[PDB]
Formats: sequence, structure tokens, C-alpha cells
Amino acid sequence: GSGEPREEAGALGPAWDESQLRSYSFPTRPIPRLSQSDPRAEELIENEEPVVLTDTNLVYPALKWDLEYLQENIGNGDFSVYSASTHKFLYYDEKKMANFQNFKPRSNREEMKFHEFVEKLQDIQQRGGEERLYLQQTLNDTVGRKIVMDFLGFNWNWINKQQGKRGWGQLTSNLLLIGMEGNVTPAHYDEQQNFFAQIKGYKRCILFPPDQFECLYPYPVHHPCDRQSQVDFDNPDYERFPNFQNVVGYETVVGPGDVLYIPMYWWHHIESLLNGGITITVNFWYKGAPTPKRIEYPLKAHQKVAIMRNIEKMLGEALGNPQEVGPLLNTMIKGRYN
Amino acid sequence: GSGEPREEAGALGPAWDESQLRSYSFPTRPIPRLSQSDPRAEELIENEEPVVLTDTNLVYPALKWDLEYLQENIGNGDFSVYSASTHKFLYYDEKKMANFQNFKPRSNREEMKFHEFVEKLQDIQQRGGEERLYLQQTLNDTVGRKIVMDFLGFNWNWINKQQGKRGWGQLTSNLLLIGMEGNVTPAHYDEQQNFFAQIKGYKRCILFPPDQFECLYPYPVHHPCDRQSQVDFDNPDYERFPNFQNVVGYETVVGPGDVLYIPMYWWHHIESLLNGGITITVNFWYKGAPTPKRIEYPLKAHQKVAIMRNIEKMLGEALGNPQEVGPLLNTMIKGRYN
Amino acid sequence: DIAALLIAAGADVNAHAKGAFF
Amino acid sequence: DIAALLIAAGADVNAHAKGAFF
Ligand SMILES: O=C(O)CNC(=O)C(=O)O
Ligand SMILES: O=C(O)CNC(=O)C(=O)O
Ligand SMILES: [Zn+2]
Ligand SMILES: [Zn+2]
Repeated sequence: GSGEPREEAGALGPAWDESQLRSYSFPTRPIPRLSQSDPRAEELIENEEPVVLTDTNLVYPALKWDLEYLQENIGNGDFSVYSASTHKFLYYDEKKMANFQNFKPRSNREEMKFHEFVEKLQDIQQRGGEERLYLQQTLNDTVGRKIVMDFLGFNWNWINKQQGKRGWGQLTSNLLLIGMEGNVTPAHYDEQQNFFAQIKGYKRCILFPPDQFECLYPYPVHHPCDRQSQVDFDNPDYERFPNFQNVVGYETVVGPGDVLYIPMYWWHHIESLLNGGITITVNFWYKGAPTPKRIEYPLKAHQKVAIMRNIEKMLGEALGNPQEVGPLLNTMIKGRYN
Repeated sequence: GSGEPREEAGALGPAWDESQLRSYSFPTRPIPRLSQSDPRAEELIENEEPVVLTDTNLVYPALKWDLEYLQENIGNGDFSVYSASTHKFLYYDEKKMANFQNFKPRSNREEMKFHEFVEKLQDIQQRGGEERLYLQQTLNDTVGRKIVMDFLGFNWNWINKQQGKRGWGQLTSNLLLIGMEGNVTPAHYDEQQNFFAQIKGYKRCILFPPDQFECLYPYPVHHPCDRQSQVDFDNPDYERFPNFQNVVGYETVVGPGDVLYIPMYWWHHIESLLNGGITITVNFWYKGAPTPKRIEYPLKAHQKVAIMRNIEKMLGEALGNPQEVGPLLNTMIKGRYN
Repeated sequence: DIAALLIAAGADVNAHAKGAFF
Repeated sequence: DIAALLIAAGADVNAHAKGAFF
């Protein structure tokens, strides 16, 4: 998956090599890399399948971004920075932690100024620490004037046309992601459509279609890690997660200037290449198109995912306590549906 | 369970003996037998627990009913009569049979005149056949005038006061049940409140509270045998139904003049005593009181049964096909809740 | 209310034809 | 419609604070 590494212009050699990639238990095949002018690319997006677009110019102004530029221009607002002693930055919803007092996150969020993030990064490097940092902060009007100008220069013409053709709802947020080499965001699915715009460095993206729900074992809806896979990709527990032996991914490596369409409900695992330096990415999250007036049968996989989420949500509310959802589901199926 | 057989008045001896009862795998304890004037009886009904009331006079006019009287007076309408070559008359909903083309009922319903039922009964006896008949027909205005007069003479004063004190909805139907000795209605639960009025012969009634759902394994909601237990009480399959080894029943034997309160959602297994002659029973089904305005937590067992039924109903409708309910539930729980 | 919706009882019983007497 | 109710999508994503840019 992801094919042979591409050759950089001006005979600069391959951007990356196979050694930089982590080793996993499942096979993959490549995500198509296409021009935004290619009819096959529009067909893939229309059919809610992933595609890497190589020439959108979506974040062209941001390609000059590095830590010095951003530090000097992004202003004095607060940035959410996760810290961990593991390469894995498993996302968790802090509001759901009261449901699950036994959950102890491996990563911690700290709010800091951008120059504080840069200094903490520099200090880790100089002392050779094992601590890892991932900055994950949605962009807003508080950024300095030059970042505002860079944002205004994104290819709104192209992406606004996509939003309109696909019948999507509003752009809800743009997440700025700055990670250290080797950082991993573990497999999960998002409930919005995503154009994932790579700015600096290289990220390996492994996607799984919504019909692999049965192989990826999301946490309960009420758990802080709702929408994230329970499977440890580095040591999969096949006794608890037997259908993870049947997973099949779609993979690619995106670099500066590439844009990956991550369709809504598609699982994705994202890793900053080993020994590849820091990585910078900005995503574009859009609400999905409304539920159709006439529902067509048989349902699509993502529609059954939506039903399952809603059953879990309804039961938590009706039982008055999320902890009772599991026992009630088990009572319903044992000796009656299994 | 059911204690020592009661002694009939006038030194007529015990009504029945232990040999007449079928042998089952679980223990039981007796249902209380009380006067309708006893405050403990009102307390049990108010708390939706079973009680046998010995002196209600609820169906006093009907105590003279036998096959000759009914044949001569019940008129010329049609009566539903089930036939089987087994003692077990497992109920099934004929409308749900299209969902489950693999279901082949062991009993068959035939519509016939009452004199035709009596003749068929007599013919079985004379030839010593093994065929069994169970007449199960809701009473209505079509019955002859003397049965109307007998119905009017039921103790409406007493039962109307019960309906009012308990906040029940309307009387929906009165089912006339006439069975052969040894007939069994297998364990099930009804969604209405029931005063079960015994007229002729003796019936052993074994009840299980709603919190034994986990031990009695009802069929799927969409299956013709919705609300009936899947467990064969005469040969329980503990590999499929392991918690049937934990069932505990409440039992009694009702005879002429007795009235058993079978609370809504309570499982009941009812058998006409072996070698006891034909049995006649008339029940009184009332809709339950409306759902409370303020739901109190933690929920009662019958409220969780109601939730489970509604989840199954909703999923069948949303998926467009009842056969998909099981696979979706299994997908929801495997490796996530079990 | 979702809780009220889900706790709502049905009224099914073991009888093929139901009817009041009058 | 019960089908429409149950197929309704949410909008959750992996971000602690969400906001549009303007
Ligand atoms: O880039 C990452 O590490 C994680 N990104 C996402 O999950 C996303 O943009 O939806
Ligand atoms: O009497 C029988 O055989 C069956 N009766 C019932 O299930 C009932 O009245 O609710
Ligand atoms: Zn994501
Ligand atoms: Zn019943």
C-alpha cells in the first residue's frame, strides 16, 4: 500500500523510504493519487471513497509555514498541546470521563502559548527526552494578521464548489495539527467530511471503510474513546478482537501540497513518518449532507453505524445510567439472537 | 409449591393429588390463597404480585357450566379450536409467520360450531385417539341469551372496583378456555393484567416474575412465538439456555370458584391436571395503567422488558427487515459490551 | 421524552381474535 | 419517522474545542 515513494522534483530523491513506516499485521492497497481535474477524482468523492488530490492548491499560502514563521505570526492565543510518553495519541472526550472513572488517559492536554510549545519541543530535543508532543488546535480570528492573510488565500473557490456539489453542510472548523516524528493518532472515525491538507513533512494515512466496523471494535458510545478503535495495532488481542484478523486497509503517504479526502464514517489511522521531522497539517471539517427524504433499502454500512450509535445513546438515556447499556444489550441477545 | 391438596367440602376428599402434576426441573414456592376481604390480598394486587382469591364470586353464574349446558345455550357462532398431537399448545401469532417461513406450528387452529367441538371431543375419547383439543375463544354478543344472562351476573361490582383502584385501562376481552386433561399452555407473558377465573376442573399455574427474563429466553419479538419461552420445559437445553438452571417459580392449583391474579409481564405456565377431566376457565384482560408522568430510577424489571421489546420493534422497522435485527445487535455487542 | 417512548408498554396477549363483549 | 430518527447522523469529531474561523 502507498506504492513506491515518489521522486521529488529537481532530482532531490525519494521523499521517504520504507524504513520510516511502522509495521502492522494487516494488508493494504493504495489510495488513488489523482489530479483535481480528473473525472475519476470527482467520482470517488461523490461516491464517498477516499482519494489523494495532488494539485488543489488548497493551502498553498501555508506551504511556507514552519515553526519560526508561525511563532512570529500566529499571535499570543492559547494552543492545546497533548503530551505523552508513548507515540500513540489516543483521542478522548473529557466530558465523558465522569461515566468511566477507571479510564486513565495516556496523553495529557496542556494549554500554552505557541512560543511555549516551540521551547518545550526544543528542550525535549536537546536533552534527548522520550516525551512526545502533539499540538491540535482549531484556528480562529485570534491568530495574527499574516496567518489571517494566509487563511484567506486558501483555495476557497475549489473547496466551496465541493461543498456545494456534495450537498454538505457548513464548514465547522479547521484543525491545525503539528506533531513530532513518529507520532500516531490511533484508528477512529469522524462524523464529518474531511479534506486533510498536508503542509510540512509526511504522514502515512491508513483508512478502513465503514463496513469494517465488525473488525475494529469501537469503544462504547458513552466511553471517553467513543469512535476510536479498542484494538492496539502494535499488539492486537485476537482473543478479544478476532475479526481484526480480517481487516484490510487503504493507505497512502501525503506530503506538502497533497490533500486527502477522508469520507465521513471512514476509519483512519494517521502516523508522522519515523525520522521525518515535524509534520504540519490543517484539516477542513464539513457537516455531512442531510439524511435523505426517501430512505432506500438495503441500507448502507454508514447508515447502520448511525443506527447503532443512536441505539446506544437512547438506551443510556432511558436506563438513566450508561453503565447499564451493556447488561441490557447482553440480556436482549443471549440465547435469543446469538 | 401449591401445598397439600385442599379438602373438598362434605368430606369429598382431596380434589387432586400429586400424581396428576407434571414433573419439572425447577423449584417452586406457593402462591398465597386468600380471601378478597383480606388486606394482604389487596396489597399483593397493588404491588403487582400474584394471589389466588378464593371467594370473589367473580364467575359464580358460570360454575354450573359444562359441555351440555354450553352446547344447548352458547348459540351457533364460530369457535377457535386448536388441535395438536402433543400436550403442548404453544401460542403463535399467525400474522408474524411470513417473517419466519421456517416455523411449522405443532398445533393447528380450526373454526367450528360448539356442537362440532363437543362431537370431535367425544369421538377422540371413544376411539382412544392421541389427538388433543383446546378451545380458546373470546366471548361476545353472539352467544345465546342464557350465556348473556350468566355473563351479566358476574361480579362486576368487585372487578370494576379493582380496575378503578389499580388505575387500569379498559377490559379488552374475556377468553373462554376449554381444554382436555393434560393440556399445557407453555410459559409466556401477556401485556395486559389478568384475572383468571377457574370454572370447571383444576389447573396448575406456575408463574415467574418479570426479573426472570434472563432465565426464560423469549423468542425474538418478530417471531410468531413472541412473548413465549423458547425453553422446552420437558427437556431443557442447558447449552442454549444455561440460566434456565436458575429459574424459580410460584405455583398454585386453582379449582372452581378460584380467581388467580396474573400480573402484567409475569410469565405463566398453565396445565390442566392429568386425569382430571375437562377444564373450563374464563379470563378478564385489562390494559395496564399508563406509563407514569415522572419515571423513577432505578427502573423496574417490567420497564426494562418494555424497553427491550421497543428496541427490537424499532430496529426491525429501521432496518426494513426483521431478519437483520439479530446480526445488528451482535455487531453492536461483540468485543464492545460482552 | 425518549425514556417515556422506550418504556411504553404494548398490549399483546395470547388470543388470535380480541373483542369486548358488547 | 422511526427509520429517519435512527439513521440520523451526529457530528462528533476528534477536537476538544470546535469553532469556525470567523
Ligand atoms: O492528523 C492526525 O494525527 C489526526 N487527524 C484526524 O484524525 C483527522 O483530521 O480527522
Ligand atoms: O389457560 C391457559 O391455558 C392459558 N392462559 C393464559 O395464558 C392466560 O389466560 O393469560
Ligand atoms: Zn480523524
Ligand atoms: Zn397468558
